[PDB]
Amino acid sequence: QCKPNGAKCTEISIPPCCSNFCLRYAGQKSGTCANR
Repeated sequence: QCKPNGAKCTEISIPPCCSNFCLRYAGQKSGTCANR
């Protein structure tokens, strides 16, 4: 309802995602809001 599914995450940026995930991990510099 708030997730874009197919977006990117970063150390300084993150999408809303109410059901999906944000791959803003400590070992990543470009994640992705997607469904689990």
